[PDB]
Amino acid sequence: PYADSFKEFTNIDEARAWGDKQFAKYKLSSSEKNALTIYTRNAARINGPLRANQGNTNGLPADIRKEVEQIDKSFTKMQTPENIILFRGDDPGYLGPDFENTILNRDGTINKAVFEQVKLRFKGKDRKEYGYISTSLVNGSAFAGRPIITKFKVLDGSKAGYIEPISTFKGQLEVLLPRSSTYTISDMQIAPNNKQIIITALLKR
Repeated sequence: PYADSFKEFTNIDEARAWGDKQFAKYKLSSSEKNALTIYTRNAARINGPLRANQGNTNGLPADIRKEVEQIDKSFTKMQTPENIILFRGDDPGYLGPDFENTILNRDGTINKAVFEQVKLRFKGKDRKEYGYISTSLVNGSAFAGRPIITKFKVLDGSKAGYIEPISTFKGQLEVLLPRSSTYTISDMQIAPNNKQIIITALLKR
């Protein structure tokens, strides 16, 4: 199914219109919207505890737990209506402590010998993320200077919500993926500019 087509938005306005139309169709509850807004204000407040507890909600402080329950509930309403590509920018920390401080050369270029170790470790393997995954419909300026760009191939019907309208931030075309999402890193490449790693991820539906 990952060999099928995936819509990749490049036009900020077509993207914003499509997403705005999707968001209206979800009919989220006031409580779901509130929880999503809280998530956008400080995602790490929720993702951090999720990661520490490997998705075990019993280990979250009560307020965080309740917020996670509402966001999870919000996903019963949010699915993508078509195969789509979602983009995400990440810092080296995404690759783990073994690579966090070694993947970039002092000038910001990708350390090639280290990249080879990164590929070995991750390429062709599944990765499970315990926090929610924030993405964008567009590979925009919001990702300026991020050394890692992931392009997720998300299949029609997969839980995913265009949440940009209720975000505390602007012009980001934000799409959220459920917590405990699994994806296959199908490829990893160094960008032509030599300052970014591009990850091709196949999101498990």
